[PDB]
Amino acid sequence: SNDHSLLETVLNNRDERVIRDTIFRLKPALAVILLERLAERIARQTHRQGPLNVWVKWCLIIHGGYLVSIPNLMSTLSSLHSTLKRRSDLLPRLLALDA
Amino acid sequence: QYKLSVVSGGKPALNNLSSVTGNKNIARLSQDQRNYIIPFNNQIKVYSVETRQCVKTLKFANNSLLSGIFLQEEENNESIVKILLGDITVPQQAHLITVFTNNGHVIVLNYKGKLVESPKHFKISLADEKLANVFHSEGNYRILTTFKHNSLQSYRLYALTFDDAKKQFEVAHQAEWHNVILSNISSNGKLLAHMCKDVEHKSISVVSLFDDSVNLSFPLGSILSSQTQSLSYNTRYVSSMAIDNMGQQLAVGFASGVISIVSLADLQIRLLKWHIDSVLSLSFSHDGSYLLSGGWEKVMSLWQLETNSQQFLPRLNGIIIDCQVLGPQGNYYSLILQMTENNSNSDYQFLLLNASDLTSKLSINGPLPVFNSTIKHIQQPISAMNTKNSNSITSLNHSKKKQSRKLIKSRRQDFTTNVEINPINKNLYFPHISAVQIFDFYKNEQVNYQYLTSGVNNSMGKVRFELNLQDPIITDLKFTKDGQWMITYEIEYPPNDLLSSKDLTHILKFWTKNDNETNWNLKTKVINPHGISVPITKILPSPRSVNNSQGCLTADNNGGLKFWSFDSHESNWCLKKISLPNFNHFSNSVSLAWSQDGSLIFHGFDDKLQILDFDTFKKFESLENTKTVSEFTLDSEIQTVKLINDTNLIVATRTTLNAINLLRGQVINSFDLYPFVNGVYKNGHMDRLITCDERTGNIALVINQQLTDVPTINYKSRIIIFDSDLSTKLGNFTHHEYISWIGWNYDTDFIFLDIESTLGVVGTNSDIFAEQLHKLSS
Amino acid sequence: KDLASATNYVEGNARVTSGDNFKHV
Amino acid sequence: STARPRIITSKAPLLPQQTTPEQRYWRQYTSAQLVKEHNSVTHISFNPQHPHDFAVTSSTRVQIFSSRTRQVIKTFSRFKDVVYSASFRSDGKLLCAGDATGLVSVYDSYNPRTILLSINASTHPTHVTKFHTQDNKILATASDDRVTRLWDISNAYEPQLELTGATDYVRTLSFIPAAPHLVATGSYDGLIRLYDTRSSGSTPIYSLNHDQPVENVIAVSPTQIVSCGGNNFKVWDLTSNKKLYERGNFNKAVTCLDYVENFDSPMQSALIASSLDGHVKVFDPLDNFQVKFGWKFSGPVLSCAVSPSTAQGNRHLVAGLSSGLLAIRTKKKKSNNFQRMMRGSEYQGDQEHIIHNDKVRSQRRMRAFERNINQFKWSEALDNAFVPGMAKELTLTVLQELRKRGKVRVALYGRDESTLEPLLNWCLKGIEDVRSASIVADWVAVVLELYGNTLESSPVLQELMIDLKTKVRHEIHKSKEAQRIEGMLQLLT
Amino acid sequence: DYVQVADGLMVNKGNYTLNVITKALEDTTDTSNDHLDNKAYTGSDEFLSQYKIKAKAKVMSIKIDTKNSLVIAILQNGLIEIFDFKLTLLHSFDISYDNLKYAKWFTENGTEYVFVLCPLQDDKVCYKLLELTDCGSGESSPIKELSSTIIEGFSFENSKLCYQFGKLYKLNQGKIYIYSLPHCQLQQVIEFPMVDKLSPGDDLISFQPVSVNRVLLTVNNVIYLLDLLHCSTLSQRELTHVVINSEKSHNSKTIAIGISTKNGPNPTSSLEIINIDVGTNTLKDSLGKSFQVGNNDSSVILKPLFDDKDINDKRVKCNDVSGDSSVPVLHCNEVIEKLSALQDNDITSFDDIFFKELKIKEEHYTEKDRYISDPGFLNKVLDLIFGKFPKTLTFLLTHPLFPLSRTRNLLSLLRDQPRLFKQAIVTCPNLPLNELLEELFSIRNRELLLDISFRILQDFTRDSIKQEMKKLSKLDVQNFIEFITSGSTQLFQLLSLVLDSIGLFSLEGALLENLTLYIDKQVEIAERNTELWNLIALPTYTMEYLDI
RNA sequence: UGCGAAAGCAGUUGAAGACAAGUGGCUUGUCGUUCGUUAAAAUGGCCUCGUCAAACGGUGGUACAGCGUGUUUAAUUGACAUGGGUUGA
Repeated sequence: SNDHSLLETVLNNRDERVIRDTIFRLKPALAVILLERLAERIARQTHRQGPLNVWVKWCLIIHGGYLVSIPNLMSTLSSLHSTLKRRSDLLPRLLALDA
Repeated sequence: QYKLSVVSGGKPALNNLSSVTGNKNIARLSQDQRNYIIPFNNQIKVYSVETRQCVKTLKFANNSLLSGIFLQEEENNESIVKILLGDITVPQQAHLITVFTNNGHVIVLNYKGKLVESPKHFKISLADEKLANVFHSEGNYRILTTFKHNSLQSYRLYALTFDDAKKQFEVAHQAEWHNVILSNISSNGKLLAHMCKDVEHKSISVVSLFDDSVNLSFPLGSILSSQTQSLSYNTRYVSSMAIDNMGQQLAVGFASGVISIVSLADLQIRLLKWHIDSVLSLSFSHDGSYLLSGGWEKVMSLWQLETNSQQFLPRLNGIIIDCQVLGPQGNYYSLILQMTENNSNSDYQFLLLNASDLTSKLSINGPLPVFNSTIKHIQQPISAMNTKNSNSITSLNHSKKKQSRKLIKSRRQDFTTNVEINPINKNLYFPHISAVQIFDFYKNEQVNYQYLTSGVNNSMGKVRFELNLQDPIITDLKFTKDGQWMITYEIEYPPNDLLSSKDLTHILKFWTKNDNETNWNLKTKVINPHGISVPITKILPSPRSVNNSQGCLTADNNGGLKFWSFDSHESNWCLKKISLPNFNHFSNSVSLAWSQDGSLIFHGFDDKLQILDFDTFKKFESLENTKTVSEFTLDSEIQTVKLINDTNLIVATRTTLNAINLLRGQVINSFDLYPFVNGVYKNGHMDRLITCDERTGNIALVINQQLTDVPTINYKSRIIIFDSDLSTKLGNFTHHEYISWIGWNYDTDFIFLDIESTLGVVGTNSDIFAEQLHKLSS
Repeated sequence: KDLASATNYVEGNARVTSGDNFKHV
Repeated sequence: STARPRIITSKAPLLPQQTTPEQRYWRQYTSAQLVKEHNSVTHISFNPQHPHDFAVTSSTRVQIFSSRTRQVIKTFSRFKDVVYSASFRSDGKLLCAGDATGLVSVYDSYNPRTILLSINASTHPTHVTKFHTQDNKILATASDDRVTRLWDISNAYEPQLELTGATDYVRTLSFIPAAPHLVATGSYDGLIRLYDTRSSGSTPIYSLNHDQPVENVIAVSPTQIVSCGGNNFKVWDLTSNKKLYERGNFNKAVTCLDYVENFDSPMQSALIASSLDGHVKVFDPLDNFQVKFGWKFSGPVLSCAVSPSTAQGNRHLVAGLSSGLLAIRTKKKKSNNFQRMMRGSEYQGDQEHIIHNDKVRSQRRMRAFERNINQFKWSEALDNAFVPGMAKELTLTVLQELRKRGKVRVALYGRDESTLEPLLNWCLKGIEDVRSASIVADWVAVVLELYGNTLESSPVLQELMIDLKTKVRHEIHKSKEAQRIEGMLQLLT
Repeated sequence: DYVQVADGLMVNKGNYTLNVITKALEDTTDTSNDHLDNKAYTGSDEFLSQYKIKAKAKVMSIKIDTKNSLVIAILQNGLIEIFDFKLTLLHSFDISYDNLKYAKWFTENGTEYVFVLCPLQDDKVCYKLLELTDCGSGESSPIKELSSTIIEGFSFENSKLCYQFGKLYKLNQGKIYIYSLPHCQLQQVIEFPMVDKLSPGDDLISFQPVSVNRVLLTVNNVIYLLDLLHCSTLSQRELTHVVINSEKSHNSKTIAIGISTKNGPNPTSSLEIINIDVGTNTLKDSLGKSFQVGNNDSSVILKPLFDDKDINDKRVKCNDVSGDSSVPVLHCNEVIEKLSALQDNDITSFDDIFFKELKIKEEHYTEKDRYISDPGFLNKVLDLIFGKFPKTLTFLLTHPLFPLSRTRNLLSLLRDQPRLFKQAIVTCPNLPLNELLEELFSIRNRELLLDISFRILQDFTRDSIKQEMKKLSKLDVQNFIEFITSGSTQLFQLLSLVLDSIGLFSLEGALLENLTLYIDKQVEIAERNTELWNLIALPTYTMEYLDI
């Protein structure tokens, strides 16, 4: 479904081994939509990028075959690409700022 | 079967003299002030102030009567210097104007009905003098003349008579002034003030010219304060002066910003400080109790001189370089607005306005293009600091010497511009700086003007430091082929002296209008298409077969391509297709073309013309390898990939001009460009220099800067056409002036833009009772 | 409004997007 | 001369999950009411005609609520067993209720004391009772007898038609909304049967195989009908006997559906669906039955409805839960001598030849920062930025207008310790966001460029600079690790 | 203007049918059919038939016999239908109609009396047209188009028996005057090399084009504007292009004069009487991308040299923009003669080849832009030095500095001189990335690694690098990682490319941890020197001194 | 200033004459002066034409923000004599 409430109660769990084998036991046909939900939540709330990108690095590591066999990776998880591009695009600017 | 003509008008071309402040507006009102007679560089326009339409246009090049005065390929210093409303030949009988030029011809021209095919012209017996202006009063006529140490001019006043032999005007020589810095004449033309430079410093002298009623003079150190002698040179430089119709008071406007009304009988001054940058124009009203002033802020103020109370008019799309009251009761103000966001051309807007509600009755303007370089003795006007929109109090002489030396010695003499044609209603869209002038050329008057970026373009008249900020530049705009959408690309520049001062922003905007409203609406904008800090070298609208002519194709200098298209479901113009390569070399010698079928795209990157398909948006492939040549390395970086029709395509690069067929997959013709266009245009401007048709050929266009017996400031244009894959030069035309852009309007003509903006085209009982009653009831 | 007055810039309800939303193939 | 251009509020590129018009409209259904019933709310119908009241069928009573006070105006309690279905006639004049003893009782609405007639249907429980939507005097009752009946309410002794043929537990009727001879019935074996009533009626003309046991069948067009049962709902073209959409966006079984048309909405049609897991969702029939909004409730939702198409007032979404309670979310909506003296002020030029109009339109009120930027009070514009009640995009747009327009330094010249602390104390919050951090970077860089001595003197902005340093340290760890994720999925192309 | 060129009765069916094509036969009794099976009964056969069609029913079939009339057959059931004779001369090309679409009683001799698709329905007698040698039927508004050797064109419509148009078309003895693919024109081929398209609504030529070569059995395909043509004494059925929603790939038309080329689909093996082999399997004409493949009917290339804008008083050229010269004196005859001056007995010397080339092209001998050159000329002089003679010091230095070298560059690793090899790395402007990756991973551990990584980065797209650097072993990439960790910017992004292109799982651990430690310290030093680059009052009482 | 890509890569900054100030010269500085070279500041800031209230339609982030409702894909109505006088700090 699209259940934001119990999606929030499942990903306020932040023990690394629990996240790891949770995504391992996840079905790989919906790792792309778990990654879409995580991407949209870190796009909106910016303090979630700390805790929630632990989930997004584990989804890529475990399901490294399904979403390399998918034909349009960028078109299917565009929101992750746009969020990380706008997060890492300004890195020279705050390099100069903290210098 | 092809013929060249010049069909559309040019710039308004006021008095381009130094040392005349105030009256440089040579446009006149009628005596029955219903029509307004303005000269242009190509014609006399006569607008009508009631209906704002042009009602009569006296074209100079239409007839040998006065195109014999000037049609030269080298000499345009023959200029039109005054218009008078009467008839100087026979008095007491007026519906026709007598124009005095700057050389000595006096042409009498009828602007009511058809122009007579032999005007009443004369040529006054004149010395080497060059005709500053003429002056009228009751009955009598004066004239003033300029001369040959320190570079200053020298003025000399004559009086005229005509009567004995009706070919010559006899002159009288009242007096001289042997060094003139600045000058102005009162509104009635009854007296004139000027400056002297006669030693420790300059001097100021006023003289009545139609009588010896008054002539006084004084050193201007008695005008100037005691504070100004220990301050900067702007506090004592004077850029304007004006006198009223009695000669009691005089307005000295300084380059520091202040104005000072001196009272001429006793030399007591009064300071008016509002202008925060230099004062550029002053005028008095007829009674002398109101002072109009204009400067670098785009605000015309009028000072109530009783209580020193300003009334403003703040956003006048150009700095006021001349303002004056106009009517008998002073019901109109005429203004000249210099519109100095582009530094490459001096483009003046003529704007009178009724004084009642201060609304622009009859604003007049030529086409406003922005050329890639400065043009021909163009000097951006004086100011307080030396900026990127002006120059300071010192650098005018050095700047004009440097600009003349740059036009003589240098190599990149390309001042070419992009003009677009709206394919629905055939009006052309000159993208000004951060704005567009929509302008139709079947009546050569501006449709409107629209700001397309988000700058401080309109909200504020920028002054002494703030003129070092530039509004975003519109560098591309193209219409979709049904004329429904306008794609535009702009470079947003940051202000200096901060952290983000060295990264630009690149914004691609998509505008829409229906076929009635004159102004476009932004439907979407994408900031940083293709990525951060990367430009767009070329946008190309798409043919009528991809998304019903609602797609655009943008190119990088990485060779990346993005295909954007408007879909109605998500009601916006979104990013459909992408082909990005990640090189480590960049080049802005990028070109693009599309097959009319909508099947394959010719991506002319530098030294390399790749062939992409459209379905998978990668390089073209057939598995059978039927000599599938999908790249054409040429001898230099290519700047036009213009495909005339689906058979063949013309490539133009900086040495040669090739043509390549695809139903017979090899080179068919080639031409030599290097002796003509060598290192003179910036790489990416041959696309606007040459163009095509959809059936009937292709147009090359070269430029020869003329020579003496070294190059000079004079130019000539050699345009040539070809039909059907470079077969025959069936058109070989030569135009007397530099040519800047050529492009095909969508009904088999090619329009071109002259460097002085004349658009040209290469194409294919009771009867006596009735008469006396219409007399006696009018 | 006046006929010589330029049209001001107004975004209105234009959708501002970036160049990196690859939501379409 | 022109008018002054308004200060354009800085809009960034849009982020994902923006607010759609459909979800803005469906999100202004608020001010929820929770009414605890005696048992699970099984059915809820709305009055059609003055579409402003709704009947809720709890156990052994039916309560009509009003759509302006949301209290029980009237109640029907004289049932012997659990009342199951309660619907209004198409004229909204009378109310039928099927009861667990197989006794359809039809009262008139807005009068619970006058039971108009008691049809004694099957001995089994009668689970669905609704009048015809075209005809007025026929009532269709299906029961746990695996046979529906059409009753003429004049002759209420024998049923005028007996639609049999279904193998198990017919729980839903529906009528087809242009052909009045066409009754689609739905049972717990799947198999939406549907009957032409001019024929025999003991055989359907065809059957639609929803594979799950259906819970509801409604009719959207005159052509297409939607059946819910199991985790999905399917839509069926009826002229071609053929399924064409199926949405399975739930966890548990979809209990009920209803449909809206032509009401004041961005959505021209709306099918909402209630599904035993807490969720009620709204699907738009014009773009392929895609889901547009949803509500989550505090238990399994058994039935739902919305206000009908012509509601003209306070508009309602009601959902009755299996927990035994009812949730309503609504969207709301001098002298005769003096007048004879001041008569003409309402005339507006009807018989008059020329009509002149130059009253300018009154634009939106300028905020203090916008009028200070207009009045060239640039330091006062910065001060008006850093008031507490300012929106974050408004502080950003006045910072960007002072950056593009004139001078950061002019806006920062006459400051000291007490008048810089608002700027830096906002820069702490603005350094986190992507859209602000470029402007925050150059503003902090300029203020430490021209206040490096106040750094030495005042210790109470040294600590602000240190907190800003740790903020940029956290943000630079974030902007580095985002580049690492960008590379680690660049590897997976 | 060709198409994909290979392969050296109901008209809208295919396979999975029994026999929807029953046709006559040369030198046989009358007619036959086959399957991939329907019965072959008689349509009152044994006459002088030249073609055979049906009423689009295949059990209302016939034998179109030269007897002025035709009857029906029973090819499925056994029950015949009745008929009625109109003429008695030659009805060998009879075409029975659909339900009242296009039918008239025209047999062979100018008697085109209109009728219907029935045995007793009649209409007007529209025999007004003259003796027509090419009478066809089209669907403009179903129409008999007559082209007459009394020469004149006419077009009658058999919808109301109305003569739509007619003119004087001077058509000679044709080869195939077949109606167009959209039917709007008439493609009539002249005998050897020509096929003209005429306007078949007004009887006038619209585009008279020549063809490629010899072709005899030509007919319009089910395409937009494309035809198929088989050779006369050839089995070569080529295609040319002068239905638009989801077009045809096979079973388009059956009119050919090859070796019994009946029922011509794309895979045209199992014929109706012939049992032949098959050929090409493409679709019809696409929009415009297949004409880059079929680039035929023009083969007239010459030696294209750079011309000049014609000198009509060119002495007033007004300050030419060159350095000192005005125009290079073009000598293409000397360009051709330099080949004879070079292909000589300078078999190991640069006295009669390098001096010859640098005398024919007076340049600085490492520079372009004093061009006048042809790619065939440069290729032939490169062939003459790739023959009996890289020991020239001027010719093979000044002509890898030319953007037309044309793929004779493969032995650039196979010859190894240092200065010529580095110059061919930097400046040779077409290089194969296979040889470039081999030279990159055949490491000699020098600065030419940087010079080869530069070009492999700056002229090939990243994914085209990745797909063709998958074609490597693992010792190469392990020694590449070892050499990077031992001992720069372009090779860092090349390292990114090798990590993206080795794949996901099949790696090792010690090399990975070594690379992890190396790039951890690399990011630390990059961060610190990025920091370096971004890093580039009165008291109340004093005590001081003054002069005494 | 030239070549460039948005990075960068090469080049700098002379002479004459006049005037001003300071102490006929000497020093310093200017130039509505010329030749050659590809080459911060005069207390001095932007008009009136009608506001206020309540909705509605899209757009961003539903109290927040913004644009629009004169015709537009869409969407607006209503109050007020838009004065003068006295206090009002």
